[PDB]
Amino acid sequence: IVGGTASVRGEWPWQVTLHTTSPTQRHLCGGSIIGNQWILTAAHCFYGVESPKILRVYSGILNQSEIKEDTSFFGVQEIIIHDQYKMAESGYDIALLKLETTVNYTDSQRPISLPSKGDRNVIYTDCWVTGWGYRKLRDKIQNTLQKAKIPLVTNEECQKRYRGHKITHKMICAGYREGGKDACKGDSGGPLSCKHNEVWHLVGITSWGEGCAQRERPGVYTNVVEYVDWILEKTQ
Ligand SMILES: [O-][n+]1cc(-c2c(-n3cnnn3)ccc(Cl)c2F)ccc1[C@@H](CC1CC1)n1cc(-c2c(F)cncc2Cl)cn1
Repeated sequence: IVGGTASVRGEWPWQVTLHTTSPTQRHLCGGSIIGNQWILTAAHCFYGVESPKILRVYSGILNQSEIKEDTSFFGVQEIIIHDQYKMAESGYDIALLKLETTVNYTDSQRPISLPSKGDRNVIYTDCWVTGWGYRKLRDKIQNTLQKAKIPLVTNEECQKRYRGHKITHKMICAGYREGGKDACKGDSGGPLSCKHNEVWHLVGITSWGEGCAQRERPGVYTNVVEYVDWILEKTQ
């Protein structure tokens, strides 16, 4: 996260850190708890992941340094990538992780709601991006989960900033015209979380952008409301 600040324990309890263990253990992507056995993340995360065997899902983590050899994690039973996914910039950047067992929800590990049926024309004005990613283009993965408030951009404006890409209704963009706050390397797969009527909704999945927090180059997120039917089909 560029231009963000440290979170405190329990502040984003749907946020998980997805680790790979091949050839060594490290943070790979963010993700969001959406059900007791379900994580929503980005399809692009699994480029070069040979199978679910090497994945570990950690919940309730504030600092990456908390994770040691006896820290409990969830195994991944299945990776479900959208059938039309080809590359992040061309959309369909969405994946479900089915966990091997059910998360018991606690103060540190909680689900986030999907965008609600009948909220298609809500204007979300309280949106946040969170993650352990770089604070700038050439940086490092952060120990403490970071947060930043970022405004949504219309798809019309976003397309004008990305005339070499097809910005579709299945994407949502977010960023300041002057730049300075954005996701960056290591944040992808995590949530764009928006609060409406004091309930948090998983509005976006951190996906791609040109650079990090550059002027007039918003971050691009998978528009989760356009995939609710797909999510419900796979999770039922
Ligand atoms: O995370 N992430 C974020 C953006 C992004 C950008 N960026 C544009 N240029 N950089 N970021 C801008 C806006 C938005 Cl919304 C974005 F989602 C683009 C790509 C990525 C991911 C893909 C990769 C998982 C498949 N990634 C993670 C690392 C990485 C690393 F480098 C060092 N150690 C550990 C890690 Cl996991 C590198 N890439």
